[PDB]
Amino acid sequence: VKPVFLAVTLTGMVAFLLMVWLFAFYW
Amino acid sequence: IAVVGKDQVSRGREMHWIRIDRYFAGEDLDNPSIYMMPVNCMQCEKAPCEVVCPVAATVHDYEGLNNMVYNRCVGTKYCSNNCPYKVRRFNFLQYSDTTTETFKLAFNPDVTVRIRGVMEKCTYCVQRISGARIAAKRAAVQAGQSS
Amino acid sequence: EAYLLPGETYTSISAKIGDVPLTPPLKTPKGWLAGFSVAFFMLMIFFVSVTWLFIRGVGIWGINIPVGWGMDIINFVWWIGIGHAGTLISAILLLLNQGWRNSINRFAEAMTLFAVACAGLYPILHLGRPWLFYWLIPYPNTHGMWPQFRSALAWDVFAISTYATVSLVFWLVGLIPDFATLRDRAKNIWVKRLYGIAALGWRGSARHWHRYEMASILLAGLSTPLVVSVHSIISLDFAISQVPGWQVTVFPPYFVAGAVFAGFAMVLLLMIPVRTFYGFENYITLHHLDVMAKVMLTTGMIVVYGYFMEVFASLYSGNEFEEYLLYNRLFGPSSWAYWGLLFCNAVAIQPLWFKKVRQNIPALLIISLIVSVGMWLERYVIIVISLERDFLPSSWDIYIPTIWDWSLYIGTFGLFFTLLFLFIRVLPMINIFEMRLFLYQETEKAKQR
Amino acid sequence: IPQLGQVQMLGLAAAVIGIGVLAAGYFLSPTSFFESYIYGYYVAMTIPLGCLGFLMVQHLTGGAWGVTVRRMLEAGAATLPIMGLLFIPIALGYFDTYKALGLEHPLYEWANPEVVTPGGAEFDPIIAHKVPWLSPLWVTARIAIFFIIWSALALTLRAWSRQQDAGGDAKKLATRMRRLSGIGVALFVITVTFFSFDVAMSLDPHWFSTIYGAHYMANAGLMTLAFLALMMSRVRDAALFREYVSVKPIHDIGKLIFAFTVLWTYMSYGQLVIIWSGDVAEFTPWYVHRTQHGWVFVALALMLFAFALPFFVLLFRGTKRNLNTLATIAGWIVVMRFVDMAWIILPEFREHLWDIAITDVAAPIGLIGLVIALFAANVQQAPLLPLRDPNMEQLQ
Amino acid sequence: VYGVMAEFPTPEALIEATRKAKAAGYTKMDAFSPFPIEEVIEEIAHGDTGVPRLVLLFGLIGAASGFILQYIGNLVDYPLNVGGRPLDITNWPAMIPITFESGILLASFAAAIGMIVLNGLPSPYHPVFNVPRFQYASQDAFFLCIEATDPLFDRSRTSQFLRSLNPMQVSEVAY
Amino acid sequence: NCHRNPELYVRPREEVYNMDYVPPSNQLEIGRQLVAEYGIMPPDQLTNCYVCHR
Amino acid sequence: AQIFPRNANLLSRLSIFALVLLVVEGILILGVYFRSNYFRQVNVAIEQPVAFSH
Amino acid sequence: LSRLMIAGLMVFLVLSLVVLLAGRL
Ligand code: HEC
Ligand code: HEC
Ligand code: SF4
Ligand code: F3S
Repeated sequence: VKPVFLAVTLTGMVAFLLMVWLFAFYW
Repeated sequence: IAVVGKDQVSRGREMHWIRIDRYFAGEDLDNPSIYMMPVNCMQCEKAPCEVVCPVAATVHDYEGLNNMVYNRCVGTKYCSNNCPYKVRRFNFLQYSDTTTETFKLAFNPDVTVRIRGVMEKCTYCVQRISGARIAAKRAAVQAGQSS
Repeated sequence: EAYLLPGETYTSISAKIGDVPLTPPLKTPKGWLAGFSVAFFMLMIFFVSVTWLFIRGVGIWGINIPVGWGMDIINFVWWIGIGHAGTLISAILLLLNQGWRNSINRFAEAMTLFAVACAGLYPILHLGRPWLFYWLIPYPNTHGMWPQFRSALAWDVFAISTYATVSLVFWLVGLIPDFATLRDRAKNIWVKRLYGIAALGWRGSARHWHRYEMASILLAGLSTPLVVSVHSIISLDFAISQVPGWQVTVFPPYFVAGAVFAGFAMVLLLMIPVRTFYGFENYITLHHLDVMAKVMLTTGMIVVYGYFMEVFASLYSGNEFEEYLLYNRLFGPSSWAYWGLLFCNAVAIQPLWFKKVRQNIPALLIISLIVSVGMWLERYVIIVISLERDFLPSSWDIYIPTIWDWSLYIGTFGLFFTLLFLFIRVLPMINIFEMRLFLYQETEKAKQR
Repeated sequence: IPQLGQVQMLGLAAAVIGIGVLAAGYFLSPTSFFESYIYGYYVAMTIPLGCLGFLMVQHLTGGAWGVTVRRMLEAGAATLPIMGLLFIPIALGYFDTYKALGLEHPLYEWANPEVVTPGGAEFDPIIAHKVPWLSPLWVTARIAIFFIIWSALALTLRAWSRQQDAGGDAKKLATRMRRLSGIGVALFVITVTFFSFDVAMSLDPHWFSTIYGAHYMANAGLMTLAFLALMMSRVRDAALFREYVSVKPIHDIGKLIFAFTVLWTYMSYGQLVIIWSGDVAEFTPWYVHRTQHGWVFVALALMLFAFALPFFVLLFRGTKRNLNTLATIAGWIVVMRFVDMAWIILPEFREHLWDIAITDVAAPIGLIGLVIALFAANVQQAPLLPLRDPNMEQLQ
Repeated sequence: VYGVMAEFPTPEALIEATRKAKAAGYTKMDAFSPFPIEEVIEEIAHGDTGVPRLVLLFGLIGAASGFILQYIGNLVDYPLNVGGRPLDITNWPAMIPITFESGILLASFAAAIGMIVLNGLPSPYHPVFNVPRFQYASQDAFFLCIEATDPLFDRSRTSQFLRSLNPMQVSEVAY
Repeated sequence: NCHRNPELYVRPREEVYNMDYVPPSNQLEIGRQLVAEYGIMPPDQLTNCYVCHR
Repeated sequence: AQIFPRNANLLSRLSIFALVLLVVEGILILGVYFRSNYFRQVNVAIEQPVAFSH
Repeated sequence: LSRLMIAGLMVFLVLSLVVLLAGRL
């Protein structure tokens, strides 16, 4: 339970870095 | 400015950035004084046509001009309903000629030819304002004045 | 009168509402097939209209330079107003603790979702450049451009999106227990596992009903200002402008009252045949129609109050433009819509004051039809008549609708009815667990005398 | 009952103090007396009108909160005829009684012969365009007709409620009052809207708002709801509440106060954004005066103390279930409602925040004291909670 | 091994049976009913659902996000002058609607998703379903169960305690 | 990016040749001085729509 | 346990997780395409008819 | 389970980094 809460957390920030890269420091 | 047919004018879809209005006023109305008045974009400092377009296609300029940007208009036709003078014309269909080569040769290359679904209005001939401003800036820097 | 007449049992409610779905496809009643065939024919009319509108352009309508907004906006406000009553029944009545929402909240909310789905096409169809509708949404672009957010169409985009998403998740939350009752009676193995994943394995138990009731209370308390703000924004789009007939300050509540007015008319018009066709006379009683007509009469009286406030405003101000607006409505070239307005939503709603008329079914059907026609006429009077004659007399012209915007109207009716016929065929049209809870509550009340 | 007598004595003391300092301000300046009396009459009228409206609304839609405060709503609505007599001073102002009583110029602009008559020294065509409608005879006739309607409705409903304690409560005296409330709701909406148009909106004949009046009904509804919560906390141990009233009616009334607070904020913001975005010059002077010479600070306080703070406090399940906490919030709401009316009415006279005089504070307290005293006498006249009522089962 | 079942016929019997337990000391027991009893609910599940705190947190985030988006987009990143409307905080009118709609959306999403997640709702399979007559649980057929996680762990005594209560059928629900 | 922040990319009138020229280490100081000397207008005008689209 | 295998409780939660990832991946692919060097023809040596070497 | 969710994350991270590299290819 607490493990999957951490998993859905790492998944979220992973996506943010991904997305932020594309729409900012990519061009 | 495109040329629409008689059928499109019958439905009130003429495209003209300036219009002259006569008003036949006075007593008798059979011997009336005639009042001609030209109307274009008034370029309102607090333009009500700008506070209604959701895509910010109609904004205001540093010099007080009213910028109408064709490539941003989605065509909500709300920018016209809020215009008190009704000086905005819409391309309800494809009005600009595309096939005739000679008409393509007559187009002024400093003005974009509007496609279906965008709005038009008087721009104070912005192409001439931009040319004079660029020429003034270039003459100011070439002399070293920054004026 | 009572809202639940006979000695129903929990299994009586379960079997009677569960027998309408789960019927074998070869045992479908012929009336459903005829209605779905009519709705599909009108849906093909919708497809032809949209296809031709995309190919040629918005110039196929009757919109011109003075009247830039025609029926493409009238039908939009009409459809988006239809769902206000269902949102009121499914949310506001939950907070008001009214017991007559248990048998009509499912059908009403389904009408809201379908009416919002139909109204969600006009902001794209009337655009003239429809494929660029996403430019109104704040999305990361290669340009750096934002929506204005100071116009009412940007509020309108956020409002419809929130209204549609919240109404969908609230409908699915309400459908979860009914999904569980369906996968428990589905018999067939492949009809199961379909409602099973829809019910998410509900397993109706305590520690689950508590969180279900509290989330439903919060959802209704949140959706009440949502639908109010939605129709208030659909009123703000005209009220923000400077048009003499449009800048009216009482538009937000007048639009809300008018929306729930037309909604109750459409709901009565569509629930009376549903009640009289299926064996649902024990659940949707005559007291339901009585209180619904009373609410419809109250909202119609608020609309008449809005008519009087507009007339008082035109007579109170010394502005030439408010006076000519009243004159153009009364004796103008389009005065027929104003007279139809005054006849429909003001004279025909008066018989609802009495009790015998309020208990008559054919009179309710005729009044609901007249109210719907009057609501369409009122949206026409507000938009078209006010836009025809503005400040500059030289910018005056007449608006004559074409055949294609009509074709879009009938087409939207067909898509609406197609979605409704599919809903009443697959899913239960009456919320089951709420009805058996109402039966348990009435049993406890009779026990306490 | 003893708590009601203490409230009656406090209301009498507040009324006699307010009338005394109001008379002192009149002797110092006759004009400022009537300027403050208009605002005091407008703010004190909210309790009886809101009580009558909520009485008729709860009769149409029966609930536990309606049966809980039904007798209190009837007692508050029965004070309307006395309020009509209290309108006599205002009518004397806009009649030919001016030039006497110390009034140099008439109390209203549309009553000055120098303005409404063509060829006058101060002729204003917009004000004079309404010369038959906005006339002292027509205004007094409309006000008297509204008072006859209000008094007839309130006294008939109270008389039927008293007769319900005798016999025949199920067959009659419950459906008759429901049908009378049904037609009365439309009557009450029209009359109060035009009453708000005549008394307050006619102060500036250059401006009009269609949403106005409905804003007054929501404002009066919030005031009478907070007043009901305060008086419920006062008489919570009258041996009648103790045996028939639980926490459910208190929770429902707290929810109603929350809903009417966000409703009032929704109406006010709607009027503001409609006038603000559409910058038409015929509707801008209203929001210009209310944002000038310090009046903006009043508006900002209303935005926070009268919206955000009540919205967040009453958001919780607590603070509405507890009668003590709800009464404390209702007292803050009542105080804020007084400031809101000051923001609407006082700028027309004072035109400055500092120009507000002591009479502008005297008249509201002085007239609400008479309203509370008459309310306490009417509620001590008859017992609370009509036992013979088919809706009483909703309290079990 | 998961627990024992009761299969009480009428809803009132389920209320009485649950009240007979707990007094006995049996804990970690759950009752399955087609509709919310509102009487069994208070006996075994009295307290905060946890849904409200999620709604308020996400709702305030939603409102703040909408105001921040508008202010940065039109008053910071690209300061377009539209109709002379202010570019300051004096543009606070016309920023209320987007902010309100954003807050309602996040709050509503949190309530629906929260109820599902907090209840562990995405559970198509549960040992409870193994009991044959639990298919009828949605149509009448109220149930009561005492899990093995109960500290007593009585097994046969639990079945006998359930047999002491009046059951249409007692079953041993297994994984 | 250049119109809003021209101090980072402006060069001292050696544009036609000097393809080998590269921004100096103190580009911000030289850039602000060049913007003031050449009269490059502030971002308020250069971000207008009609400077580009017509 | 009525109509579902034991593993479905894990699969269902995993499926929802996988769905969210697929959705996010979809928007990602869309933005990458509209900013790529093939769509914008960046760093692509366009062939000329006379093969001129600067 | 966290193991499968982390595994699905590493797969999504790899796929996205490949897509990002293919964009600037
Ligand atoms: C003033 C606020 C505006 C508005 C309303 C628009 N622009 Fe620009 N623009 C510029 C350049 C070089 C392009 C080409 C972009 C590309 O090729 O990827 C654009 C493009 C646009 C668009 C997109 C058009 C479309 O997708 O069909 C739009 C909607 C648009 N513009 C509107 C250049 C500039 C510029 C620098 C000189 C500035 C300032 C503006 N534009 C300003 C505006
Ligand atoms: C930095 C290398 C720039 C890039 C990238 C673009 N422009 Fe620019 N622009 C730049 C400078 C230093 C100036 C001079 C400003 C002044 O006030 O003199 C400009 C100005 C213009 C102008 C003329 C300004 C006017 O008032 O008419 C135009 C028409 C213009 N810029 C257009 C333009 C476009 C369309 C660009 C993208 C292809 C673009 N510029 C990029 C510096 C830089
Ligand atoms: S389009 Fe109309 S409203 Fe806009 S600036 Fe021109 S004249 Fe004014
Ligand atoms: S509303 Fe705007 S989108 Fe075009 S039609 Fe007017 S400039």
